[PDB]
Amino acid sequence: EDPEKEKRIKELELLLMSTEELKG
Amino acid sequence: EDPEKEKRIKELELLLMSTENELKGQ
Amino acid sequence: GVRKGWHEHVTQDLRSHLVHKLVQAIFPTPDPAALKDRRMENLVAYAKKVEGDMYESANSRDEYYHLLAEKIYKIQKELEEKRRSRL
Amino acid sequence: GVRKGWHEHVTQDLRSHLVHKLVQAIFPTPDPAALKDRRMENLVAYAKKVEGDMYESANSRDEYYHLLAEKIYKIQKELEEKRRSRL
Amino acid sequence: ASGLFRALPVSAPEDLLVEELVDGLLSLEEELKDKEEEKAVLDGLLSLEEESRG
Repeated sequence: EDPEKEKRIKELELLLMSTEELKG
Repeated sequence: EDPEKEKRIKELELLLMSTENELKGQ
Repeated sequence: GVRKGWHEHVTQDLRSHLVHKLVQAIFPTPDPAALKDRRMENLVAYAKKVEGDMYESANSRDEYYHLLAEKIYKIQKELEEKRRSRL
Repeated sequence: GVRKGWHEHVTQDLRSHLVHKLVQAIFPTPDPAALKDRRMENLVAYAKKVEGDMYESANSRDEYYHLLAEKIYKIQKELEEKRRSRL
Repeated sequence: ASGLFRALPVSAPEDLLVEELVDGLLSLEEELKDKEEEKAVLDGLLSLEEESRG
């Protein structure tokens, strides 16, 4: 329904994965 | 063994029976 | 006991209001997002089955109220026992 | 998918920083006297429960991030729908 | 055979109905509690924005 739901979810996935900034 | 069994059944019977009068209503 | 023709003194509006009592006594809830839910519609449908069954099994109006009250009790008791044993 | 013992490679420090990300993503704000408010502390508490639930529901680290991202998305949409219905 | 009067197995179907009823109501109950927590949290955030309108 929401046309950008897939886009926003993938943006959120990257946001969370980038936390692994603790030792980069 | 749920000593309040008789009590709860009677409370529910009163609950249901009180519907007859409240259908007088307005 | 047996009171012949006790059905002739049971209006549809009474039976319908009794069903409403069964539902509220088993699952009282203020949340309006419950009345639309399918788990609540299954309760109203079960309440109408019980009321229908007790309307035909009972043989007087006093048996009617008694059996309905005992079916509500048994279901409330089941909800309360699974609610306490829930993981 | 299923990665046995993936919890053994997710430290408590990562989960806590992830909790902070959920908060930041739902209610971005440069602490304008906000982290101290009750309404913001209730968000942090809800974010921990969301992270806690997805930490046990997921079965790999990729599922973990996936479910969290979908849960954040659904919370953002809900916040955004309530914000509109008030205009 | 005296199996002409074998009583009907009406007890299992009735128990199944009650089981699914009770499971649904407990399911509903937990879902309602969670959706009310969410509403309170989001209502609290909206009232946090409204304050910062200046």
